[PDB]
Amino acid sequence: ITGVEGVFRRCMEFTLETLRREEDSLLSVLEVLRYDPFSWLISPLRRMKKQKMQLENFNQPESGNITTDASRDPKIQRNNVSGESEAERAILKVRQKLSTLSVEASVGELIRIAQDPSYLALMFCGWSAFQ
Amino acid sequence: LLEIRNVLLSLLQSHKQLDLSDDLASFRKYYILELLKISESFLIVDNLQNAFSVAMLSDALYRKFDLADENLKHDIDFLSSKILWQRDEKIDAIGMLSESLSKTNSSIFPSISYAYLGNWLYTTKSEKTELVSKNYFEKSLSHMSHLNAKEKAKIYCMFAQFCDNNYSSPDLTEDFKRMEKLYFEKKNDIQQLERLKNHHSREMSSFIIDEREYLRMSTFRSKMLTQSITHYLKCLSESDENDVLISRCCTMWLSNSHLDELNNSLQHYLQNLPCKKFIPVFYQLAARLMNENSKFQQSLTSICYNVGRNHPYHSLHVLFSLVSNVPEIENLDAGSRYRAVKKILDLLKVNQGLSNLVTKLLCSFENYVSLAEWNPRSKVDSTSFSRFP
Repeated sequence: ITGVEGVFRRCMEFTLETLRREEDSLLSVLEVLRYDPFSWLISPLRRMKKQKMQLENFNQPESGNITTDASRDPKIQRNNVSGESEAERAILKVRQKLSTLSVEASVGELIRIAQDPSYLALMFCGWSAFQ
Repeated sequence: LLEIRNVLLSLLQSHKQLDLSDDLASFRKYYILELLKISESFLIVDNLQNAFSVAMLSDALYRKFDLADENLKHDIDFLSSKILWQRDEKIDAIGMLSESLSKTNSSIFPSISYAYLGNWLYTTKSEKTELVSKNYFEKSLSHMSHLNAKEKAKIYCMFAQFCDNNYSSPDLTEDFKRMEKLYFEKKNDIQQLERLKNHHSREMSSFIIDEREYLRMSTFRSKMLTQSITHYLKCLSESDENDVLISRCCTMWLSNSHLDELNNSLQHYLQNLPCKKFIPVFYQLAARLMNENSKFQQSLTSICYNVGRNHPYHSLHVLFSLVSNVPEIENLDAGSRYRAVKKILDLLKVNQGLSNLVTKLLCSFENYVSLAEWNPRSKVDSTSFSRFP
């Protein structure tokens, strides 16, 4: 019967509920391990590998130029280096995500672009499915 | 649950003239359950009006149908306090709390309960920190073990929360940084004073005396933070509810790595703590272990060795991965650290049955490793064990 809502809105009402129970919790958990040299960064070689790339979202086996160039490599540098730890930058992002905006607005925040036609125009090339 | 249960109590009251004893009047008085009668989270309308209605008759129990005095005063007190916390009785809760503080009719465990209101005040920030801190600490320490089931969690929590706020808080962190900068400037001032007018030297010495007091206070508070981490570990020992306790503990050892001097402060308690509960922490914590004659590294190694003998299998995935993560390329202090880590793994592999288990883990690693390496002949989906050697 229902549109994308309701029990979905129920999970929404659940969604921000965690923070009030313990704001510190998720942060402290992630950050404690974040303190030890993780690689909280994206390898440039690993970057080109993902999005199916190639010529299809789900290309066949081995294929050409063996796997789009055994897609592989490694070595960072001064450029685009995470400052000390972008996880520290991330830590602020989480609380920002965990921050006067209405709790009810959060579902709308999800909703605002949920059925938005605009977003579907830009995404991983290929594999667009409304229903 | 209880529609006429009060009306049920009414009857024993009804036979007043023929009453065998008025202890039956003392019965409904010990009404902590009677408060529970809705206090167990009447969710639909959110458990509001009933209990406030309840404890009024509780006051009646104190007075209206009984002439007596006992801990029940503080009993209805903490309950009304909880109702107050339910509805914005900001200091009114504090008021009932102080009222309870006034009398003397129960054991010091009620004062332990009162520490909860005192911490509520610490949130309210009514008075100075040190005095109320002593007020709660004396009662918490004096009559300990008189309660255990719910006592340990709050006992740790009160000693921990404000102290950790002292360890860091935005304004407090700024204050500590300013004090540290003052000490740093005093260091250069003393350096200049090393080699005219002694007035500037004496003023700098007075400022140094002032700053040394604040530094000693912050350092003793940080040692108290270590002790509170230890108490939270003891909480993990008494009960296993809080993985939040686990993350706080993780922060403790992380600062211990940051604070090379704090390990002695963390030393003795680290002996007794069964960290086997720290399963989600386990892989990270084990990776934190270092290879040196340093107390932190040695304690980490002993803890992991205990983990293996007691129950490697839970984290034997982690240990066997650490070994399996065997890169010869990575060359640094972590290189010799991992060499000694393999040494410690072999030391843990001394025990004969544990030796068999460790060999089994290593061989399973070898098997799956060849299996991954086995990408032969571009074979069909099904793979026979005979295909690999």
